Amino acid sequence: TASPADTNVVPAKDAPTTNSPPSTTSPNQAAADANQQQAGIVSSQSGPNAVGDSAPSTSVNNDGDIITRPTSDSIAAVANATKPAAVVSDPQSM
Amino acid sequence: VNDLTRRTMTGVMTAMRQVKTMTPFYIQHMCPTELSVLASVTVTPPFQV
Repeated sequence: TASPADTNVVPAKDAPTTNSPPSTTSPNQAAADANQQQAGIVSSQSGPNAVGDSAPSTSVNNDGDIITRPTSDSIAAVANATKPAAVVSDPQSM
Repeated sequence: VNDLTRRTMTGVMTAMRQVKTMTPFYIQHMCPTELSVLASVTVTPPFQV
């Protein structure tokens, strides 16, 4: 009778962007389409509402850039690109 | 639409109009009571404009 599943419905974790497919071309439109198809709506019934919409995607950075890996790794990548040797061997060292 | 079809359509439409239904009564007099009650038990309260 008093089914909790019908009373305690709340958005799941990572809800706003979970369905976003991994792509770089048009992530927001692609994510929007994925949400629409995931929700069970078919394009033939949504009509004109499906053409211009866009939704948040994981491929888009908070700054508004196309990202292909977690931002920490991007930070790690640039950091690792610059690591001069701590101790070097040269004849004139005192 | 010849005459026979015209009457047939008219008969069908008036048939739809004449049949009794409780749905309008339920909506005007009963449904709001249920909605008000249900609005206080869900975790997510109603969001309206």
